[PDB]
Amino acid sequence: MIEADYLVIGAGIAGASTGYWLSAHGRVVVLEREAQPGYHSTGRSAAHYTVAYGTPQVRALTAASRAFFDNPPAGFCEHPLLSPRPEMVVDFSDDPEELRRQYESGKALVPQMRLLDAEQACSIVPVLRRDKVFGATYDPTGADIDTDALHQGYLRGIRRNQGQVLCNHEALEIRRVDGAWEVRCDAGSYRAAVLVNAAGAWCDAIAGLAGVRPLGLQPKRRSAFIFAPPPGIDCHDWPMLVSLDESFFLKPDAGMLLGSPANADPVEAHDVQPEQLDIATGMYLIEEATTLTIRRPEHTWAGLRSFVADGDLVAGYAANAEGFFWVAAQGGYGIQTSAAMGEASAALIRHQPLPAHLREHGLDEAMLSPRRLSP
Ligand SMILES: Cc1cc2c(cc1C)N(C(=O)/C=C/CNC(=N)N)c1c([nH]c(=O)[nH]c1=O)N2C[C@H](O)[C@H](O)[C@H](O)COP(=O)(O)OP(=O)(O)OC[C@H]1O[C@@H](n2cnc3c(N)ncnc32)[C@H](O)[C@@H]1O
Repeated sequence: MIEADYLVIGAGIAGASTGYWLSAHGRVVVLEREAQPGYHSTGRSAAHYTVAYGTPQVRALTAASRAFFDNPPAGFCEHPLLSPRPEMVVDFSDDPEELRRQYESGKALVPQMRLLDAEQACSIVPVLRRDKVFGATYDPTGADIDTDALHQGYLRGIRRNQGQVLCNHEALEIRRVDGAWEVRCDAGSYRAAVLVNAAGAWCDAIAGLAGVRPLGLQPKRRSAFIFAPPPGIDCHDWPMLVSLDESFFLKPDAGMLLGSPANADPVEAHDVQPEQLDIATGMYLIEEATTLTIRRPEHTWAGLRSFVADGDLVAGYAANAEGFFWVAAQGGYGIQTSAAMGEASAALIRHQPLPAHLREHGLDEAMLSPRRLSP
């Protein structure tokens, strides 16, 4: 039996970021089912940072994370966590009212957002089919995230603060015993006053083991693939390209191109595989919008983006289940919100107010709380 101050289930970006901030204040033990910590959604993302994306709460958490990403503590990482990658959202269907709505809402949050005409969009990504382009928004502040450096920075930080990150430690039974949570794994048992449920698509499964009413979390499959660009064109500086209805996205990645149909097909929590239909649809949509020819993709995969009803993230104690803390519903935003989520969740776990720099971005405890959800 191992005793901790904070017992975290899940070592993805959610558990790693929360554990990182908690580890300055007490003993953190993170239990991870897989042999490695980033095998599920945290290892499967498009690795992009976009402020004007998601609900208002998501946008606030994303904006509030930028300070840490651009200036992490000494020793956190060897190289920058972000690299410049503007986002261009292109209207391919002739919907000027929607284009203007997105421009105005994005510009209110990102003053440098621009409205482009068709020629300006085609200048930036020359493979766009000019006949299909009706304008675009352009966000000069988008960035690519070095997700492995970020994730490993969080995990190493836990260990440097005398915490533990224990892989091959699936939580199998969870019980509140004598004022603390006790978790049984095949490889040992663990006890702590606080159980941090950071289990990704499995958060409601963890609540089920504990007898705690679940959130209603819905995992949703998104597939993606990498393909070769034509050898005679330099796409390495292209922005992240998205269609106005998020029917697809396309971004450069290590001399290749990363594409996706940006799907959200509801599925159960599992080790999700790409569906051939997902890949075919993404290929079709990119070829409809651009002059690219996509041969058989070099690599395809899928991951889970998990949401509650309102599309917002969840960080808070469960009502009437003392010490059970949700860090859940990261949706399509878990990487880009992770610094603010980790800092906010650690403060709330410790029953402290949210730090000033988070409240100034317009975050409060209530809009993170799970109590907002079910009747
Ligand atoms: C698939 C995917 C996902 C994303 C994306 C793409 C694709 C293709 N991107 C986008 O399309 C962006 C579109 C932009 N579009 C417009 N601009 N217009 C994206 C992104 N996000 C982000 O910011 N930027 C991105 O660019 N996403 C989302 C992030 O992928 C996601 O939100 C976080 O990764 C979630 O992280 P979590 O930490 O919640 O989840 P987890 O990594 O699965 O970890 C849980 C751990 O619990 C363990 N576990 C379970 N049960 C137990 C147990 N019993 N015992 C012990 N351990 C247990 C489990 O084994 C696992 O290890």
